[PDB]
Amino acid sequence: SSLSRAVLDGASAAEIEAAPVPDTYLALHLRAEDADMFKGVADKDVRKSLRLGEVPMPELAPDEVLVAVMASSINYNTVWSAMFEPIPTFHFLKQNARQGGWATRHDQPYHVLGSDCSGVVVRTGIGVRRWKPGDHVIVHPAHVDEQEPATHGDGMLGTEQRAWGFETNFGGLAEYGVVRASQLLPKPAHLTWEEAAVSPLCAGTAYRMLVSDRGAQMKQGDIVLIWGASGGLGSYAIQFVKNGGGIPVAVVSSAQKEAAVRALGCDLVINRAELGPRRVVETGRKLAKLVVEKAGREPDIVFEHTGRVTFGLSVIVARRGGTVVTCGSDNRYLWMKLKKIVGSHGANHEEQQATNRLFESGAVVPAMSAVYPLAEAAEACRVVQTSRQVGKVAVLCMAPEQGLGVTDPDLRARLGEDRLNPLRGLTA
Amino acid sequence: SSLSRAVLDGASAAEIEAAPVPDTYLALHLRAEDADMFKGVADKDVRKSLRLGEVPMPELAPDEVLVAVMASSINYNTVWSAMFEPIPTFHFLKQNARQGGWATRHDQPYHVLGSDCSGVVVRTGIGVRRWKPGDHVIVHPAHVDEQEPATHGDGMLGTEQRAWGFETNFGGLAEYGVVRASQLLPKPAHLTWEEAAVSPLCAGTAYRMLVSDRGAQMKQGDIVLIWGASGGLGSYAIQFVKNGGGIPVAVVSSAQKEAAVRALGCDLVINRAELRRVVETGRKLAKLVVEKAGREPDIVFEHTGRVTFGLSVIVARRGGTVVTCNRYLWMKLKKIVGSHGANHEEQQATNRLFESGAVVPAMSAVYPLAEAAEACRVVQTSRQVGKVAVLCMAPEQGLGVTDPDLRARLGEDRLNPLRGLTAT
Amino acid sequence: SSLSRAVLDGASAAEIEAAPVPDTYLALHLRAEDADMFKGVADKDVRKSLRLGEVPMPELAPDEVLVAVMASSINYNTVWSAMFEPIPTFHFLKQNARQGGWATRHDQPYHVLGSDCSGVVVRTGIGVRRWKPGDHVIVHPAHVDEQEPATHGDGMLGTEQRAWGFETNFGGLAEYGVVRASQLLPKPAHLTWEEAAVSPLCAGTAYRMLVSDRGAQMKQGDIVLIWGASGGLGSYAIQFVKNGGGIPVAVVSSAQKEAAVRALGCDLVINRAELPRRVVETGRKLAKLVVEKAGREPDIVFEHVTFGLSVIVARRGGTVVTCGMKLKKIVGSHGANHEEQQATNRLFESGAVVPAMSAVYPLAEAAEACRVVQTSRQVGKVAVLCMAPEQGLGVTDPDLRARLGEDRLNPLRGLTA
Amino acid sequence: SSLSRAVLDGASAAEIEAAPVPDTYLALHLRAEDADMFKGVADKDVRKSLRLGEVPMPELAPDEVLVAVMASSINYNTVWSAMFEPIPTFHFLKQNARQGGWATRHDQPYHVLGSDCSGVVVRTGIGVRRWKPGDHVIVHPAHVDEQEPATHGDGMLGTEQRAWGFETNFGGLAEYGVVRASQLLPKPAHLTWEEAAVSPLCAGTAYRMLVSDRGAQMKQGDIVLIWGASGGLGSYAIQFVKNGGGIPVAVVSSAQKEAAVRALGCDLVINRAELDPRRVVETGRKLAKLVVEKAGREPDIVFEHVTFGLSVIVARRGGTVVTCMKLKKIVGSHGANHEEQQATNRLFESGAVVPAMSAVYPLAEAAEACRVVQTSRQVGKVAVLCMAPEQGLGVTDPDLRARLGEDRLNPLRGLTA
Repeated sequence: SSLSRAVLDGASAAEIEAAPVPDTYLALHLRAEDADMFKGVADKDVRKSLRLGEVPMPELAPDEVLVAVMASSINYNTVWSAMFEPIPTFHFLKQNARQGGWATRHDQPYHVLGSDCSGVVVRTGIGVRRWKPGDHVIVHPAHVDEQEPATHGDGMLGTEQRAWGFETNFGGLAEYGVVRASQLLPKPAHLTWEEAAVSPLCAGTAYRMLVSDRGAQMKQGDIVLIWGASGGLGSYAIQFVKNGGGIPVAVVSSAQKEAAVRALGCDLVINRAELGPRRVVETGRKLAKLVVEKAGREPDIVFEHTGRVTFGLSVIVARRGGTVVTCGSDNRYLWMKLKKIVGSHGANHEEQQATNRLFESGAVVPAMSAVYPLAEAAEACRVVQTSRQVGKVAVLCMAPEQGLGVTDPDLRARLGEDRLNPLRGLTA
Repeated sequence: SSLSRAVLDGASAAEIEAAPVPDTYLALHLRAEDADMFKGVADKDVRKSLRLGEVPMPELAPDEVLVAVMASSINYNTVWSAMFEPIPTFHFLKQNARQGGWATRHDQPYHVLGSDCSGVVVRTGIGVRRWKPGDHVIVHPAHVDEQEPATHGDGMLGTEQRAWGFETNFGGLAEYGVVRASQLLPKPAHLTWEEAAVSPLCAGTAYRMLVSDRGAQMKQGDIVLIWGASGGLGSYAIQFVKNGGGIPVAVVSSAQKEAAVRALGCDLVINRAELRRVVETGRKLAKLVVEKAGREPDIVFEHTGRVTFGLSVIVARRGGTVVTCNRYLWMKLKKIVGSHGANHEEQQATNRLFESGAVVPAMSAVYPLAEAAEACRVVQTSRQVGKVAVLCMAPEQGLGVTDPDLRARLGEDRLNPLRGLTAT
Repeated sequence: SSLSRAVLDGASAAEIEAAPVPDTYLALHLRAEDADMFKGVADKDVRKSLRLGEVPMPELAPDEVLVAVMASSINYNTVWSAMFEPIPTFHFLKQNARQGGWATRHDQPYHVLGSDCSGVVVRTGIGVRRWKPGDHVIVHPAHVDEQEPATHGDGMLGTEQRAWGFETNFGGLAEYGVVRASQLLPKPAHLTWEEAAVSPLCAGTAYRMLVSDRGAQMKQGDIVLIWGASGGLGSYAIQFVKNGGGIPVAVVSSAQKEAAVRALGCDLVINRAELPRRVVETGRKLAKLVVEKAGREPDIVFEHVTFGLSVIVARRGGTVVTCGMKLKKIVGSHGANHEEQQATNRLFESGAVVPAMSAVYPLAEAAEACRVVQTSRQVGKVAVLCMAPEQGLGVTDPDLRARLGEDRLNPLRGLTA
Repeated sequence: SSLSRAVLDGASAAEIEAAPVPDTYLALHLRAEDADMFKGVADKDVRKSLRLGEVPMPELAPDEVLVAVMASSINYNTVWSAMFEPIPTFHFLKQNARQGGWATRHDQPYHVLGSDCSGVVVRTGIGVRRWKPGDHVIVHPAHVDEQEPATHGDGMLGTEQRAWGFETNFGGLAEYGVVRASQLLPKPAHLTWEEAAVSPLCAGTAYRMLVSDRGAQMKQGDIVLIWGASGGLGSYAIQFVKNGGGIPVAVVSSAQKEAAVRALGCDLVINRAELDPRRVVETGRKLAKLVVEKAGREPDIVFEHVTFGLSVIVARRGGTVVTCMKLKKIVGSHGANHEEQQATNRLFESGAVVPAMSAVYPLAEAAEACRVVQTSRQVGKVAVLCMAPEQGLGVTDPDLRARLGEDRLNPLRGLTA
């Protein structure tokens, strides 16, 4: 449209405001009618359920912003949606909508996915403060109710707290996204669109788990065991740990995954191939011995995110008074050794600003390893579904090519293209 | 008006949104042209500056609520405003307005005062969730920007956090108030308008200071020394300390103030009349706390900012906390927490304690809006105990009880321990 | 001994100091050679393994205190010890002794049990400050190494932290106990010997779990779900929740257990009988009932089989404290450090909290006391008389006791499960 | 003596144990008779009060350790003591002794000073665990009562907590020191005696104030304003801030002091020089503007040790002032507990933080070193050799020392103010 052409030309705010908002737009989405299609199936191929096509543009609520999405990224919640697992997302959309008012727009026969993105503001509701058409933004997933009392103690704790594009519609894997003003932050000027896009969900989550006072809250000198360290979450967890003056010990399962974590500066590396009932107890003793060997003590904090076997082990190997922080699901390993387990996901608007400030300074860098065009977004989802990636897989949306969107080139030069892209061209 | 009549009659939501909003309303307020009137004056008599008259009704922003105010209260920020101290509130209003957009409405030649209240919702902006016309509400004063990151970590810490009716316009000492929806909580059903109205600010403030994890965070068994315990803050502080299993020790400056403090179940009472001089007075105070309570205080609760603040620092136990709004600091490893107000989360927690009757209102007097200036003066001259309420649109006392069975179970006497009490 | 008589007649400091220390003392104990006696045995009857007899008086270490034990209590760890489950305690004693030095003494062919007690100091080591013979004390179980850096941030967190009479020898189910000076607090004067001895382990455990900043850290207004509320841990938990202005909700499995919990001031009560993939559904019905009774989902779930249920029912951002896409916390805890035990002791001293004592046996009958706990026939706490010849002794503040009331102090007298 | 000869030549544990303890030792000390000597004197030259001479060797308490001191350092409390200001330390030594028992030894007509040190264990009390003659230690100043409940929640918070060599006798500025075993940590092997000795007091202090959960507790990204950045505290403050991913902003008052701070990796620097309580508000205004220009926002933590009022003003809403308007926290702190000291020691052991040593004096010239600190001529820390006859000794892991490099470990060598 004239609007996308104006955004891509980087036109003035008055030009953007003058260009008309189109009636529909191109979006990676699911269809309600397909919710049951994988009923019998062992391998729920994500490419079978995913559609790319025109969906209707919704009316903007007063506290919402319409964002022309330049790039987005694949997340695991995207893979789960497309699998319809473990409950199809249309159930979440109906729940959302039972609130009434503006929330009823979320209940549609279609669901636009995508929980991250970078882009350009094109419209704001009349209750939106500061943001204007033309502004470069990042969007993080915490879609919350600022009227709820719990939100004012912790953005993540509200009963209405939702993940954008997973439990809400109008997500990022599209030409346009609809978001609350409290999901928006200024784009780090020195990054490309795709670079900026891959961070908010994964880096924010890791930040909450590790740095923030609402998580493990590490300190310099802590030893941190990081499971699945070469993936999206582990890639930022390694970086926050080094930056904080901690000592990361990564667990990987392959030569290539080992190479990825070394690229992020994790030199203490354990290969899962030594080992991974009574065998869980034993394996834990093996693991604990290796951490002491490599780092000097048992870990102070264990970081885990599969929710599989690694969770039980985490509890075993954490030091007495240690903390396990987790995402995804012998009593004496808990109470006898006085340990703590912190269940965490996402991050509130304050934490995401803190995470952003760390990218704005270059203290932390994006974990982008691959870029797919929006026309190939289904295959990028499959690649994440089959664990063929290290770090993050970005998707160009409205951006017609890679390398666009840098508005502080001098800074980018100072920091270094390669420093900024440690995982470029790497896979699993 | 037909709107006020509809509200006062207990009409349906339909009836309320059918009744037109008036273009002016009656409000206790200050005039910009008067900000210099106490230049040179010793007694800055609030009755000289405070005006009661009609003021233009503003347009409602998307996230705002027009509240028909039933009852309000006098707070010390109200007194300070009327004194144009320490800076005229008009400087805060112009700073507010520099944000632009909807904030420009706050910069007027008039300032409608009032920082808490109870009332009935009459209009809501198109971005307001859940609230509807006819809903019984309380308003607390945390007027904050929900778009700011810091707000989602602690409502009080945003750059744009303001005290309603002090750093914003359209406060509660008026027939109507304009509030952000994140200032609203359901009214406790068993309370009258005036009872409900006296708490949010002072009780909220003490909650954050004493109970919340953002303040001193008392535990059962803590000894808490409470300066100026008979006033608005201390009345609620005594309640939170007892409710949580703590041991309150009150400081008062008269027999009638002692009576008020005893009325709230504080039985350990110290009179000021018992007293480099500061260092000596401090050791005297610490001796008395050990006599009465068994150890030095764990937390000291301070709020005049006068001599009590140096003393607090002295008498707090090693590793202790002074909450307020040289070797005694670092050698004894003490903590000072500066605080005021309360965020929307703390205010809800405070509301739930009033809702179950675990704590009760500290209302001691009630004035009609026609006499609100004299009520302000009573507070300025410290002739009150607890809280002074102001009836706004409520035409008499005792209205607004919508849970009479609960009220009767708690005891109307139990709900009003400070009834009829004064400081003189 | 002339020592036991002097203590009982309430003699002087000098008189206790003049009376010699016998070379053996009477003690409830296990034998290392018995460790295998229950092999292939389903009911591990503790009456079969518990011995009552003479054991020799060990040498006193510099930082230790010899306590003439007036009363003790039964705790879960005594039962487990007497079953030799899951590992015999003789393995623990041996691990202790490996330190060398003074720890060597713990490695014995016998094991004197007992983790709480009350009594009278009779000897102090040359490195012990303040305490002198004649002093009335309670003893709590935290036997810690004050040389470890960890101990100086949190007494429970040292690698050498051990439970007295479980992982150490010379426990409190005997006429005397040897403790480290940092296990000692003054006895609440208004209480009898048996009343004071029931609390330290269980009330300190609950204090850390609920009150302390090292646990879930309740505030007034919190809804706290308490599993197994009529037992020893649960009896103090209810009391701390109520005293801190919280709202307790108790789960019980019988009508007499509901009786014990209501005696302690818990008016919101849930029977375990009101009620794979069925864990989630059972979660939903438990959560519905808590909202029905208390008004909201619980802020804290106090757990000690039901761990997974506790995780389901806690609110978003809630806490599950346990002793054996959500935002929940789980805190594993046992014991209490010396600081938390002193804070606990002060709540008993003011009468804000009362002992959970329900029954009393002489030391002659402690194996039966141990069986009662083993078979879950108690509510609250079972006391054992050690050197005290009768109940009712050791009150040294009569006017406070009359004021608080013997009744109020004994809400669980004679009750059973 | 033959003991000191054995220590210096590297004799075995049993050889140390066998060489007798001398009756007197050489110590830097104050005399009680001199306590009025500066009446009406403005410049209380510490070189007039300080004596170096033989003093009697005390009896060793069961929980104590005798240390042959290889090196020590000057601290502000040493200066203050030698000035008898504001109160003669002899008044602390009497208050201490008032506890009785083993504390009586502290009340003497002399007072040996020195609050940190490194050296070699020579004797242990019968209650001391693990340590052996021959072991290389550092000593930190937290002299604490391990029996008091508070110690077990936080080592610094007990009523009996004292500064070694300042509120206790038998300090580090002598050939021997007497310490509690709870003051000892293993010596970082790659360091010299003198390098290891300068850190424990100041580095532990800054650790508590900034890294620990008992102080300001910085996170990566925090902007920290550091007043008087070039001194002993500020030198370690800068290091911890950088190592924790924080952004330090140093305030210095001369170009030489600016040189010291940049040698420690602080790139953001403000000169004091740049300019009623309305004047402190105005000075606050310009300060805050300078921090925003250099760092990007107002400071999250102000590290303060005249400037207190300014620190309160410049802190952000919700910010912290840590010290040794409407929503701010002020944390008073000094020292570090035994746990914080070990965490501090661990960052030295890895090379993450380096000693802040700027100069070395022999014990013979220690009064001169004290005058240097009294007159603020120093940057960082001044070390004193005690039993070590020369510099460069005491490294026992020279491979790590080579990896890290002598210059990296000594960024402030040869510098002054």
